[PDB]
Amino acid sequence: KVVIEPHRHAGVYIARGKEDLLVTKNMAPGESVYGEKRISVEEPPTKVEYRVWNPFRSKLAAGIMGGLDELFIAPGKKVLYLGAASGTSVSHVSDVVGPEGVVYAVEFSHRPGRELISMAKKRPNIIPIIEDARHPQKYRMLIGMVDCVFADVAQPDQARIIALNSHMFLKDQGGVVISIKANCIDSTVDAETVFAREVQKLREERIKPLEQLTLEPYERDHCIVVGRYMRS
Amino acid sequence: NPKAFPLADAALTQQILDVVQQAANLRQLKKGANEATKTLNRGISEFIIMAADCEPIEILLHLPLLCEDKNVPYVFVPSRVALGRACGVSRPVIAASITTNDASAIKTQIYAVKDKIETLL
Amino acid sequence: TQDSNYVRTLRQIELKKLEKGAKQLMFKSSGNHTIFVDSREKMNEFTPEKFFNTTSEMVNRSENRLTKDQLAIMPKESLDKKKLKKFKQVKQHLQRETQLKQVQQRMDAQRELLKKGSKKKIVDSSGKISFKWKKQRKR
Amino acid sequence: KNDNHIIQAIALLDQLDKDINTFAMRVKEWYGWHFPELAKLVPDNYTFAKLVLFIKDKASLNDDSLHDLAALLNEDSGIAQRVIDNARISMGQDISETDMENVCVFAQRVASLADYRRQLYDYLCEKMHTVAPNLSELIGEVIGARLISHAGSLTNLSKQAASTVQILGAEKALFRKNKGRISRYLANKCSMASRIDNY
Amino acid sequence: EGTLTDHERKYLNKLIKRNSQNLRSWDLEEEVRDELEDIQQSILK
Amino acid sequence: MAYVLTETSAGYALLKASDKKIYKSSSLIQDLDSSDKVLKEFKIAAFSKFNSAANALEEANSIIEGKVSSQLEKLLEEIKKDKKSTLIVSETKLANAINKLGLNFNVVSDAVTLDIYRAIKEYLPELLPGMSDNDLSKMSLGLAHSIGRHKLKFSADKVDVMIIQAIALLDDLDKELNTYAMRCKEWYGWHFPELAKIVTDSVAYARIILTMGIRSKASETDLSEILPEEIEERVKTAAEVSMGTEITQTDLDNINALAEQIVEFAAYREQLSNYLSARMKAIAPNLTQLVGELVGARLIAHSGSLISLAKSPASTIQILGAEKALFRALKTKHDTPKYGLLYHASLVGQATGKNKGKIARVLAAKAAVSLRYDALAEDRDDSGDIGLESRAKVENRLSQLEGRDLRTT
RNA sequence: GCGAUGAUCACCCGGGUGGGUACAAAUGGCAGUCUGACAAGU
RNA sequence: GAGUCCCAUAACCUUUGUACCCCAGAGUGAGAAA
Repeated sequence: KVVIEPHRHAGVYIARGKEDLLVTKNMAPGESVYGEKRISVEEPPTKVEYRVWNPFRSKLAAGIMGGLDELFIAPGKKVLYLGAASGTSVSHVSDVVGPEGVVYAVEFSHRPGRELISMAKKRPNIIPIIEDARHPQKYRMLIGMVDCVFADVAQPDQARIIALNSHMFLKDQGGVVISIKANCIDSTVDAETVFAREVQKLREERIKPLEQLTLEPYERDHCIVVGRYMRS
Repeated sequence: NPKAFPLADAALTQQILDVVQQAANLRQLKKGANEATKTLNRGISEFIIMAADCEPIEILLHLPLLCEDKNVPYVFVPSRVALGRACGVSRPVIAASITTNDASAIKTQIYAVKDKIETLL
Repeated sequence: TQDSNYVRTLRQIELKKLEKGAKQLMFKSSGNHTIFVDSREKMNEFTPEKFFNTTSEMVNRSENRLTKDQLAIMPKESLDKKKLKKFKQVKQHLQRETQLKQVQQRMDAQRELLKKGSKKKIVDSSGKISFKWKKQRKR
Repeated sequence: KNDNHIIQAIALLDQLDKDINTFAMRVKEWYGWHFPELAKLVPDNYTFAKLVLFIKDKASLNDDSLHDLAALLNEDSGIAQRVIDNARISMGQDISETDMENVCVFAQRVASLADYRRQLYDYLCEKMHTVAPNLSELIGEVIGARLISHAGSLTNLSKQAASTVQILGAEKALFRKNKGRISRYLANKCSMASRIDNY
Repeated sequence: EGTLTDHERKYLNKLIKRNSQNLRSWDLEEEVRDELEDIQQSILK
Repeated sequence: MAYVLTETSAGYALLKASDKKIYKSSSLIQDLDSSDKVLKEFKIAAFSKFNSAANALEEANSIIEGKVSSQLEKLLEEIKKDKKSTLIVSETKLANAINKLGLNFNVVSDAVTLDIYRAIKEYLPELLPGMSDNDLSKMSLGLAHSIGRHKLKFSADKVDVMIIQAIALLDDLDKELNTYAMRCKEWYGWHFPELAKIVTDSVAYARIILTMGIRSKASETDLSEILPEEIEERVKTAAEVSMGTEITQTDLDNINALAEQIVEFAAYREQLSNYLSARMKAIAPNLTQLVGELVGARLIAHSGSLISLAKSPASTIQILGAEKALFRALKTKHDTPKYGLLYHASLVGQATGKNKGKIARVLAAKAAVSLRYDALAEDRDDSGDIGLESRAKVENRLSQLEGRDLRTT
């Protein structure tokens, strides 16, 4: 049998064995959101179904294998997820937070949005918000406080989006996880120098960075910046 | 034609239609929406060119979705009749795809336009 | 034409096998991991074990770096050669897919000759043989 | 004397149960889209068909309606209060009046098959007593009816030896180491009853 | 409360050793990594 | 007096702030760190709860647009008694709208206030009594779907999953209605075995049992509505010379129930057929005009979604339903099929000889065009105009293709 | 206080593994959705 | 140009769940208990 083991971050597991993969417990057993493999293992014994997490599809997953020291996503926390193209990555985040936590999924495009709504019924803890993240005042009613703000929006003005939402919705000392694509911002200069600018931009916005991770080999010219929100 | 997006300017459209004509002569061009849709599935398309003037424009609106999934650049040119003459056929062609061939004699020109199309997107 | 159909079908089968096979594996990350520290003295005294609160060998394990708190029947050499085989199998999937692509291209190049048109054989110094069609619109 | 009625009613009793299950499963899905939770609330498929027949559109929620649906089955399970609360709040997307029309009409169809199946099950039991009272009394009306079907006719069953009759029902365990002995002992006594019935 | 005795500091440290050598077996050797890493890059490229 | 306008999925909460210029103090973060301090500084003025989801969606959309809802008006109407009071409103747009109402309120929206909404909404569940965190989190989930459906313009008349279930269900009805008919031949056949050889239609067979229960009744029973003249006399003659034995009323009553069950199964199968047509006429009508509802529905089901079929090239739509012969042929280097599932389209049937192969190619290509307009059109009209024009081109192509004669004249 | 109205006839540590028959499910596998510019008339 | 017509509306294999089995079959044919 595959030996599921705990991992440094709560809510994350590795089905270690002959074939070893990152894995999360399924919130809605008996179905896969996007065709990933599913593994169930008996624990005293009761079988608990799990879902495989593919790094190449989710950048949050690509962060884990890099060995991110601190992720503010953990069981029983409210999380704000920006740029919810579909449930490829949101479902896994919903798994980590668990029933006590909630996930506020924000998306703009209509066509992916209907896919996102199709999943949110299966996951009660996910609150889908189809709206543009550049005007957070629109969906202020539907969102509580959130311990973490994780953003995958690939926009040249993403830094503004984080600041606006974080000012409104992020708790003090909360989490901020940002996915940066160097090509979208400035393709002329090397991927490193683009990231240094984005770090500096966050600091002006009262966000203290903690650590930086490049996501090779999973994708090229991408990096995740993890910071904490110092309002004081 | 607001749905057609991105839409190449006058300067770019010339460069695209120059690559299309060179592609057709070397038999490195697939013509029509239904051929292009296949090469995405087989993953041999360098990039896809499209005719904004098509009515009803939706008949080529499936390809942009495939392109985003497969990460293939695409671009819209303002007139379908021009594209047909660019390809080297008698009829209106609403979409075209340049096949991948790293040994081709016009590889450098294909990449140059592909780089510009990516920027536009 | 039927040969092109047969060869393309085999190529498509292997792309799906390669896609499924790649998903099963996990690939160790290879990326820089910068840490930000406010005070220059904190920078000079920085030690990975202290920051991560792990034994030194656990620091170098990127996927599952466990803080010292968490730390508190198959022969492995056999489990290894099997894991290496599983990786060895996916590359053979990539190779058979690539070979079927080259065969499918050369066969396509021939079928273009069979079709109607005016063409000239151009030979490079390296000896590569290519055909350039004349600029004649198709009726 | 005719026993072909027994062979044929049994062939209906199983087929109805297969269909009543299958169609009821489709009532579950169709009404599941409009409101998935109730499928979890009332696992009993027959009750779900009846309950769906009453709560067509979940927006219709009245204390009087709560009493009505409370009358359906019992409030001991608490489903009556649960349904109103989940009815007020759910992710079920509302479906058209035409789509609602088929679910109830299709649900009405499943009701008829169950009601007819119950009516038939009485008919078989009545006929088994009148045809093979000895065999029916020994093992049962339904099981004895099945055994008559395996042998092909009450006459064929009686004509068979005791050892053959044991294996006639050995694929469905009709008659069923100490356990084995009672089966074979019971197997003979079935042949004894069959002969009395047939001649 | 940071009230470890020296003996307390010794028993815990053995666990750190104990579980580590256990995960070392699942964490696996270095040599096979040498061939495994070479196969890995081939797939990714 | 100082007032704070707060919007919640439960509804609208108004909060009287003790200090008139709380928005002008620079230590708000410290002042409001704890629930007690927020409770002490802010007291509920009037809370009008949201009665139903339909009201909730209407009220929410007003906030998104920044309009003052009547609910907001009425709750604001109550507090007018305070002359010269200050209202603190989260967004400028809503503040301007309230400022246009002419109330006796000094409406304030400033960056300083963001601290206050931050603190209040952090401790909202404690601030609001009777509502638990789970209830608030749940009702937001329902409201988020309700607003999500509106923004996406989800319409109950445009869900393809009803097609997929309907067509799968329709096939099952045919088999189950078939088997019950085979037996109702057998079971009533024991009484009267000659019927089936005369009458083959199942519904016709069942309706006979209802009108006459017994061969005796065959003499006076009239079967004109069920059977023509020459057939009905046949069963009358066969009734008297029948080989089968008499049955009890107990058997007859139960066989009637089966017979009554056949006709009901026939009627509903028609009802589902019309319903499927109505669904296909609203979800992809341009396809329906061209290929037809029955062939149209099967095409959607086979791919699994209307969108998935849209992404398919025209060729695959030609040979959709014959993968087995296709992929067998491709691997064995033999010629591939032509028709797939489209063979049952009406236009292909009208064609003859090799024209069927060409029409399948023409109809499939035009099938994709009509389909991609159904699936991916934002403001599609429920008219089917594009298909009808496509239907003309196929009909013209069929005429000239068929008009040709291979034989020399 | 019997019987011809029918006697007789795999593994491992109270527990776990192996095998066998029937039914249901799987967004599990086999498994990869044909070609692509001429054709018809005088 | 080109096999709908060997049910991709399907067959077979794997996994899970449910209900059972670990005897012989044209089964043997006078013992069993003491």
